[PDB]
Amino acid sequence: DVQLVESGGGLVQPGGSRKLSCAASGFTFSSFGMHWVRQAPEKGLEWVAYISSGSSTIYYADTVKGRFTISRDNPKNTLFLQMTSLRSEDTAMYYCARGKYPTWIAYWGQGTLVTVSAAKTTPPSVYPLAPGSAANSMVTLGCLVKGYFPEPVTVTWNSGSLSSGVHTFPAVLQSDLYTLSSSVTVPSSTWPSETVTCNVAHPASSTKVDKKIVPRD
Amino acid sequence: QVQLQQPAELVKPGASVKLSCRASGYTFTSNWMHWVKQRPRQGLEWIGEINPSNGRSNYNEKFKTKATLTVDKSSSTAYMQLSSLTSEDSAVYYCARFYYGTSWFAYWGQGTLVAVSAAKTTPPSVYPLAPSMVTLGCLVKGYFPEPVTVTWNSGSLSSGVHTFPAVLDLYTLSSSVTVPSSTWPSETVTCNVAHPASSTKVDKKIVP
Amino acid sequence: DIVMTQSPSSLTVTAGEKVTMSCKSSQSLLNSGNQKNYLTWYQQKPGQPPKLLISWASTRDSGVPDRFTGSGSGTDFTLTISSVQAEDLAVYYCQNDYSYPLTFGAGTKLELKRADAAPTVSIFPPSSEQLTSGGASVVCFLNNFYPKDINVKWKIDGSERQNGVLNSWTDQDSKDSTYSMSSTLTLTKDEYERHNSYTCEATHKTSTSPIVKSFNR
Amino acid sequence: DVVMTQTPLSLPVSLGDQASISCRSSQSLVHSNGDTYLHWYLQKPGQSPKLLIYKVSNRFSGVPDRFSGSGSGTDFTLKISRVEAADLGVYFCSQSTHVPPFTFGGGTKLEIKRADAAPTVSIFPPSSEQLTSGGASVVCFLNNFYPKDINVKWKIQNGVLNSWTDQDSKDSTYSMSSTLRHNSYTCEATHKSTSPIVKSFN
Amino acid sequence: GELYQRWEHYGQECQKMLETTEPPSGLACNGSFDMYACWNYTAANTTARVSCPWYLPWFRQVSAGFVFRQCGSDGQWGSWRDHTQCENPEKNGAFQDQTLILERLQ
Repeated sequence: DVQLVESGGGLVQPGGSRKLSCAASGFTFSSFGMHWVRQAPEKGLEWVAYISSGSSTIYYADTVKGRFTISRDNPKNTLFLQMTSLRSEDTAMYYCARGKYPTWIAYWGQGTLVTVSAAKTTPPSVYPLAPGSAANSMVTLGCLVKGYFPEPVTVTWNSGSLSSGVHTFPAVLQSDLYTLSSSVTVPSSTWPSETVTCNVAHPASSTKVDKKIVPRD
Repeated sequence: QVQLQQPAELVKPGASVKLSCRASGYTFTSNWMHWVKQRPRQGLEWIGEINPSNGRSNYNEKFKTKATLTVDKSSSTAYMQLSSLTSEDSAVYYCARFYYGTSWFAYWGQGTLVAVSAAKTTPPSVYPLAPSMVTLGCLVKGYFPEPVTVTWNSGSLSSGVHTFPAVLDLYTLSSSVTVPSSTWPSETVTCNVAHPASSTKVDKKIVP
Repeated sequence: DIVMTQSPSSLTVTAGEKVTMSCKSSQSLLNSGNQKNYLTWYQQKPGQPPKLLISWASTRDSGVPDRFTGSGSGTDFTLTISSVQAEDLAVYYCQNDYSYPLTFGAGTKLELKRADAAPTVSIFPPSSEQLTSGGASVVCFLNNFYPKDINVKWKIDGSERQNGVLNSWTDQDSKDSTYSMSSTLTLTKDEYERHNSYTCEATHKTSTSPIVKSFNR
Repeated sequence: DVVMTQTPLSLPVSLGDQASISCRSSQSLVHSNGDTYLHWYLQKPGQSPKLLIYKVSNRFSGVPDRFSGSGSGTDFTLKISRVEAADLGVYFCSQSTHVPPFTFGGGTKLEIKRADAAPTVSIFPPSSEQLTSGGASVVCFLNNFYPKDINVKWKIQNGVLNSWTDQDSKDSTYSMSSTLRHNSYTCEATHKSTSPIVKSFN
Repeated sequence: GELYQRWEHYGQECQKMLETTEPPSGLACNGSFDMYACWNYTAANTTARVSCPWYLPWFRQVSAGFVFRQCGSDGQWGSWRDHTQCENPEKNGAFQDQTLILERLQ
């Protein structure tokens, strides 16, 4: 299966530099041209750069030429993107893309988020949210992720084994700190008879935590 | 305006030689260069082809150890080399090449006559061949190399003249002339040989 | 640069209906040589990378259902989705694939219409871990409601509380077409312990009397 | 490899007639295309071959309409509607369907046919100059016979070398040379005369 | 008057194809553009084959024709070609300036 995995994202100070990487697999990487495509938060897609299989053809968007540099390492199946003089308008999810005839862009990566801000990286505080001393057939549990920066965080329930009936609300941004919460609705048959765990990961601060939802004392 | 220009070539037995085929009028790396062996009065034999861009050559399975195809891209010249030359190699060697986008030889060089012999320029020893109409002759033998021009009485005797092609170490040809018996030997008939390679000129009148 | 204009920018249908969306280019995308139109349609579900739909205006990729159909030529193009499922909730981009720079459109966002659903309201007092940490946040979950518009009101001992309240709506659910919003009331731990009653009232067009969830500690 | 045989080996004619030559391959030359890759070449005396026809019936640049090709599969033919003086020479057929190697036919000499003629045989002892240097060479001249199908025979096969003249431009005839103790030496000539023509010295 | 426009478009559409095409697993002749026709990846010992190039000024008159080029038994292209189907229907005559320009594109 064609797979493109980007990395290198995170928080960058304004005017700083940051190099992105794109690991490719499932195809002959040395025979395909490669793309970088960005998308600002809740905006449309914007093509960035292109480089051929032999690195003899390189194109850049006008809003990026001179600052960014696209390159590849075919023996290692790695796509690169070196950013310089970053501004806040460079804040976007960065995708690397492969083509499939007859189109230039066919396969997309999962994307890596790049935030250009003067704020500092802050780990999150995660709290279980069990229902109070008042009760139906379904019981809703919660998980509060408070005071972190930058985006994103990934919240799962029971390591992903429990995915149906899960709402992860978008984080609100107050005073340069994000806060969100995640909802999961399980039948009263399972909780608290069997364990329900909240998994929160903040790759910017290398934060991985597990919060088990315990009935309130 | 396609042109393939080739040199005759004189070699020693058991030695190798290399024949040039210079291209002009087209991008020389855009077309393969073929080579054809021929002994006129017989058939044609395809040796092999060479791609000038990379040097990739495939040969005919009768000319591998014998032939080696080379390419000089700077001068846009393709060559073709025989080693350990024999008597079976005395032939004309063409370099041919398809019409573009085709597979049939639309262009040819004029070939290089290869003659295998260890001899230096030897002048011919011409000899008289004396016997209604009588036939006389001149025996032009032991010369090297070709050609030899033969006339009779400085060209006044043109009809009834048969100059035969020579054969091989050294070349030997015969020349015949038919004159009336009323003419001979009352009139004088003389064969004129000329070997330009050795600056030789011989007149030999035929005497009964 | 070739400009792509998609219309309508937003769109709401019930499940199972035929929908059409336009995409016009400022210049022609048809290459008179092969007589191909270099237009590409993409689908981007919320929280996911874009996915290839149509290449060369009308050619579907492998795995794309027959419901998605691209047509048109020159400068006018149309993507038709017959029998829209709830999983088709996404933003649909058309892309210029003719010349560089490769440009995308603003995207047609497909929204889904369903029957009105009442919110499932659940309120959570601040956890013992958060109180011990020194903070106090009151979280109210309003899950699986429709239409989207809804108002939440916080009251502390019968008095409405406005400051310290931050709301966050989900994207539309891709399986039941419902919406969810979370209301978080943030106070100091001192401030929280000097009061007893906390209620979050969800007023939704499915009712005139609000949905009230309360606790006491 | 594909073997190309032609018929006749020597097809004669004269000026103004319709001549026609056949070529035949050991295999079929219909490539997967559906086309057939047989070509015709004309090699005039002392020159390189010149492409006359490609793909059985397609005429090359600057070839008169008199040349026309036909055939299919394994048999093919080349027709010269009117034989001029420039059409004489050796005609080769070639195939490029099954390659390598590229194979050619044995060739065929197009010639002038006139009225059958008898040889004129003559014999010559060694010349006194040859004997002075230590060499001997007896010569027979079988001149102006026609057509060329002639065979030599000597009575004293060893040490006999032969050489043949191309068709004479004046009288459309053929000549031939044959050069090589005992007393009577003889060359013997048998031509399409019932008995051999005998010339000898003593 | 200027149909050089079509030949450069034809070549870069071929180069775009090579940059967005997975090559066949095994031994095959590489897809390329020999300045005349765009050749797909072709299996070995197989006569490769594509339609007549559409940059030709007489393209529609032979839009149903095909170009031929034999792929060797080793992944390299052989010398055997056949462009006769895509030739000018009336060869010598007008079309000089491009018959002439195309002769340079060999």
